[PDB]
Amino acid sequence: KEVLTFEPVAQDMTPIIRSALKNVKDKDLKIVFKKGTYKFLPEYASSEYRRITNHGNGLKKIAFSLDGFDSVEIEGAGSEFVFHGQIAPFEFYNNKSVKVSNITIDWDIPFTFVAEVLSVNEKLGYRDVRPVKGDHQWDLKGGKIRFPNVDGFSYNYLGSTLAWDKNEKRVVHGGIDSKSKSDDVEDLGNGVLRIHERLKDYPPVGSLTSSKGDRETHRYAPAFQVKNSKNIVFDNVVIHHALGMGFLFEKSEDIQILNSGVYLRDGSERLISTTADATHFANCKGDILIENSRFENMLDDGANVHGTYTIVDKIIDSHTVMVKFGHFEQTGFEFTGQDDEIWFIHQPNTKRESVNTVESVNVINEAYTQIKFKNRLPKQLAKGDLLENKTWNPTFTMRKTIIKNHRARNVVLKTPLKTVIEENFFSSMMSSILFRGETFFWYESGAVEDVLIRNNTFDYVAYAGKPHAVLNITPRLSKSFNQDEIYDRNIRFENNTINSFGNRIVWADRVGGLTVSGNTINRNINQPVLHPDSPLFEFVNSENIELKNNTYNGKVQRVLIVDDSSKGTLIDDGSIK
Amino acid sequence: KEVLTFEPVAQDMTPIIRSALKNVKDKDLKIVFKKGTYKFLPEYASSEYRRITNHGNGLKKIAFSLDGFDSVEIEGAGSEFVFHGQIAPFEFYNNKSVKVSNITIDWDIPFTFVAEVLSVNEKLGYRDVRPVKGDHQWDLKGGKIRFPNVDGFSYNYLGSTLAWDKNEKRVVHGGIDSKSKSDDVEDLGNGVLRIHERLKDYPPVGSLTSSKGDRETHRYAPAFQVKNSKNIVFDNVVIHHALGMGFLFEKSEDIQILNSGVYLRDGSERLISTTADATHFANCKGDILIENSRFENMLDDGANVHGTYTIVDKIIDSHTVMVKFGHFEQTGFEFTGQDDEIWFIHQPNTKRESVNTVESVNVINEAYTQIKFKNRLPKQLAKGDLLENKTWNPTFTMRKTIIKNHRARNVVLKTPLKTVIEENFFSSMMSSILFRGETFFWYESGAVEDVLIRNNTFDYVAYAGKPHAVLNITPRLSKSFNQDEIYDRNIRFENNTINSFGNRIVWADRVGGLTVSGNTINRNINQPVLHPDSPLFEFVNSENIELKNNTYNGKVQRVLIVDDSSKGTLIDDGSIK
Ligand SMILES: O=S(=O)(O)OC[C@H]1O[C@@H](O)[C@H](O)[C@@H](O)[C@H]1O
Ligand SMILES: O=S(=O)(O)OC[C@H]1O[C@@H](O)[C@H](O)[C@@H](O)[C@H]1O
Ligand SMILES: O=S(=O)(O)OC[C@H]1O[C@@H](O)[C@H](O)[C@@H](O)[C@H]1O
Ligand SMILES: O=S(=O)(O)OC[C@H]1O[C@@H](O)[C@H](O)[C@@H](O)[C@H]1O
Ligand SMILES: O=S(=O)(O)OC[C@H]1O[C@H](O)[C@H](O)[C@@H](O)[C@H]1O
Ligand SMILES: O=S(=O)(O)OC[C@H]1O[C@H](O)[C@H](O)[C@@H](O)[C@H]1O
Ligand SMILES: [Ca+2]
Ligand SMILES: [Ca+2]
Ligand SMILES: [Cl-]
Ligand SMILES: [Cl-]
Ligand SMILES: [Cl-]
Ligand SMILES: [Cl-]
Ligand SMILES: [Cl-]
Ligand SMILES: [Cl-]
Ligand SMILES: [Cl-]
Ligand SMILES: [Cl-]
Ligand SMILES: [Cl-]
Repeated sequence: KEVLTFEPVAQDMTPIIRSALKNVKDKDLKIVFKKGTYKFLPEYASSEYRRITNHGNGLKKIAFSLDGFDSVEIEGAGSEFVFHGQIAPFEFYNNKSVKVSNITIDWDIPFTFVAEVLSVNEKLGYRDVRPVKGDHQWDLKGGKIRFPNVDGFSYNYLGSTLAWDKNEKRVVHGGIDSKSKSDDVEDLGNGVLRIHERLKDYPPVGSLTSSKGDRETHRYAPAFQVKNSKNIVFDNVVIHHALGMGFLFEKSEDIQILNSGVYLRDGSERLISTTADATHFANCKGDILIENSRFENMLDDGANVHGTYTIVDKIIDSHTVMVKFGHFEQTGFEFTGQDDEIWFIHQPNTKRESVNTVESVNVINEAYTQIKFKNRLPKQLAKGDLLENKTWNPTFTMRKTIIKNHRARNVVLKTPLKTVIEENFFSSMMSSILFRGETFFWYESGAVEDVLIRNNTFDYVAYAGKPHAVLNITPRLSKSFNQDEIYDRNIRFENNTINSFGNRIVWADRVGGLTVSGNTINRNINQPVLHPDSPLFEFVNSENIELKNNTYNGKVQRVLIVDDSSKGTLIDDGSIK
Repeated sequence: KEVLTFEPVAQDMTPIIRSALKNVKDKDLKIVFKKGTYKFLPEYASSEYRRITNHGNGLKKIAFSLDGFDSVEIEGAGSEFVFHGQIAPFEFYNNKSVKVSNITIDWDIPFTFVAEVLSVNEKLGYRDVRPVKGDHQWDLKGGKIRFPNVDGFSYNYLGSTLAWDKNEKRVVHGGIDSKSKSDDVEDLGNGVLRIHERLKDYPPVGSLTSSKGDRETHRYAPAFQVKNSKNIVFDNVVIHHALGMGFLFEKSEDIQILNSGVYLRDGSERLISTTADATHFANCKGDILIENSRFENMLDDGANVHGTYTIVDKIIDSHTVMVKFGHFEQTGFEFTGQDDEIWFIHQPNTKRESVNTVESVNVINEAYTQIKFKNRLPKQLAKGDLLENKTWNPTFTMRKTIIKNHRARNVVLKTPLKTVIEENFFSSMMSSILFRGETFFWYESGAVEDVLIRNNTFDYVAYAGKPHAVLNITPRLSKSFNQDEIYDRNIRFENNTINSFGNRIVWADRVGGLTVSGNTINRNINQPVLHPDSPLFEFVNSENIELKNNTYNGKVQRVLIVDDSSKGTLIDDGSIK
């Protein structure tokens, strides 16, 4: 067992870490840092071609690459790690045990453009904005904005842009994503820019807008990528920025994120923490626990636990099928391997039909995978059918955790195994708890079968411009499949408190077995309804729904919309009427 | 020794080759095709991250990847291989012997946009063009041209654009490169498009323009990439298209290109053959022979034999130095290795100062290489000095070859070893025989020391809109170095015939030992002089130049310009007065 110790010796710690990690030989490593501030530049970092699910693949500069250990552990002792430019801070591949603790991650210059809206001229199609300085960086050239200008890198456009409350640093009431692609930007002097372009949705005067650049390059790497690993514990790890997601796990098992978080630095002038998901779990297995953590100000969801749907491309022989990934940021994924159990899904029926066990895999390229199964394939397997990995699904628990003031859904749940969401505090621009099995664009699997959402506080939820709900069960399945079959099952939503401004509470589509019980809804938020006459509850194409012992306080609101087939099995004790 | 034989079995030969080549196990392989037309798609091709000098690195789809053979041979028996989309047709890595023969290479849809210029409006900034159809592909979407729209790929803009003579399929007289970046293209009906943008140089009406797309993605891969191989023979191999160079060799030894070529298919509607260099030799050694070949209609040089200049970044210790690549398409190059001899060049002096021998190499990333030498480094080695690889330089012979009707220089010569250019037919838009050691942008090495250019025919040379010459000796060295030191040496230009229209014959800068003798210049080409009062010969900052027994026939032309220091050692027998 090797033990490496480090101190803040050089202005760029990357070469020192790079050299030490290269000479490691033992399969058990522990790295200790003396409490201090360490800066890492990518210039002299190791570079490898990497495959990163739900990010862009490519050549990456990597600061910490820990591959193949029996156990590897990083003790930050409260240090702060400052990164620079396009770099992947941490990669843990192929480790039988991983622990990182007591560390703060941040960048020296964020990959964002943040500006206060001074005025909007919709008639002439421009807006005037004052860019936030702090440690943001940008300039003008060619009549357009360039940012962040780090190591010679600049985005082409501001890209997808969102309006935030300047004081609360949360998304504005009614906020809608707006794509900025302006070729015409003037310096008006005194630090004011005039951005010429017509927008479908302009930002409100006085708000701060965020921009994270071009869709095709701004998912560079998460702060942590864990691949093919086991027994992973993050403890007192705080992320202030990343060029992608915060904690990303692929094909890994038994994960704990404890007393950790993704949020803004107290007193800073930052608006965005991670530019994508705070936490993300792609085809993991074993157990996942998020406890005592805090996720704020990301530009995407707080958590997404899900697997991959691959698409049957052709049948090779009686035991061998070739599948394809469906979304461009899934290519390069390690879908399966020897001894995995796999579900077959046959058009046009959305359900898991049968199970088989993988004998071997021939990865053809990053898009196509040839899988040979131990048992004969189903006779009805056809091109366009789906494979879902059955082995690589986790149990999932989130408790005593805060998720608020960010862009997107708080919690996105797609595992078929036991899921517990309890004793959390939630506040979400979009839906708070969202279910979306997806075979249309994202190809993310996860018809659920056992989910308990209880004793949480939902405060200020679903204030986006587009319609959302506190609990939103909404699969989006390819038109090659029937659109009215039961998908998710056995969801319980018990004893939560919802502070509301008139938003939807539950929207359920194709759920079989949904209990909404013991909840208190407090219409006590002074903000305007953005979708008039939205019911508290709406159910379409579902079965065995029960409303029980809920309470509504405040100005009246439409309670129920239910279609005829769901009404047939709706138990409703009239708790709210 | 394995022998694989194939026949035109399926619409897509890629899977059959992929599977067969994956199961080869002997170190001696021969692949035989029955004479026919074979088509290869990238969809199911193997994908690997590849490093390709003077191209862009990244994930490549690869049809033939032959790695590590004692001997590998491909016998095409006159077959035609048709490729499709973004694919690398052939890769030969780490092979002790390579032979390819009797094969024609082409694409089903070229990655070019070609159009006849119908009208130009310089006041309003537009041009009307009719796209050539043939097997070109393109459309309009978002108000601009998309091409080639193959497997979902399209360039952003037309990119680097050049005008050609419709009937000769060569660059127009006075042709100049023009960047096309037009956001506004409309269909005027009748197969005519209007391209809105202001150009510094407009194409002439009646000319065909070629466009090859965005600078940053159009160097995808050469038709052939040969890396770390030796004893390589191409014989009767013809290339009609590639997404890059035709024959590219890196760190390879003893190469012959015999009875081969890069040119347009007779009777086709193509204008461009390869979108980059026909042949290219990056830090090869041993001998290179090009004989009885034919290179036409490329969008870059016919041949460039050259090495790499790396830049000293850091002195690590008494024996170890870290260098950096200078041009962005050189990163990932394999600069050196154990037992290589290396030249050191110390600012501000351009000359090779001392030699050392490499003990080991520690590749840090694609930009930075750490080199440990067997002997102590020079005391005066400093950041910004250069290393040149001394071992990896070849002898070079081109004979009985035709190079004409393409964009750029015919032959670019940067090896220090014996070079012979004889009995060829050259016609060139730019300079025909060009010398450019380059430590400013391209970082390409070789001050030459022994070059013989004799018994060639130069017919219609240097008709570009910018000034060039039949023989052009023009280093381009960083301002960190003295700008008036002798660089190239011992160049002889003997017994050639030049049909001229008034162009320069010799422009020489910083040569020591130049002989121009026995040449016949016939002013017999009916084309306008574009650079008036250009002398036949011009020498600056050179030594030991001799004009001897030359003859000029036709309308009078200024003969000589020479600075005072070159005049001091110029021998001129007045044969051209
Ligand atoms: O993101 S991954 O592609 O899985 O990275 C792991 C791989 O990195 C690649 O760059 C290497 O060439 C492979 O040997 C392998 O180690
Ligand atoms: O990550 S994004 O760039 O916003 O993805 C864009 C996509 O969003 C999806 O919800 C739509 O179904 C797609 O048709 C596409 O518009
Ligand atoms: O262009 S090169 O980088 O030299 O290619 C050779 C390499 O390809 C990479 O994709 C592999 O991970 C390496 O194992 C090696 O095979
Ligand atoms: O082939 S290209 O890469 O588009 O050429 C662009 C380059 O041309 C060179 O001659 C210039 O000196 C460089 O400064 C650079 O602009
Ligand atoms: O189908 S979903 O509506 O849940 O969207 C899936 C999508 O959610 C987030 O945008 C992530 O950043 C993406 O990588 C992807 O997981
Ligand atoms: O310094 S030079 O003027 O000879 O230019 C070097 C340059 O020449 C061609 O453009 C090649 O395609 C490039 O890869 C590069 O070799
Ligand atoms: Ca990816
Ligand atoms: Ca390259
Ligand atoms: Cl190292
Ligand atoms: Cl900077
Ligand atoms: Cl920010
Ligand atoms: Cl692929
Ligand atoms: Cl219904
Ligand atoms: Cl295969
Ligand atoms: Cl196509
Ligand atoms: Cl063409
Ligand atoms: Cl690099």
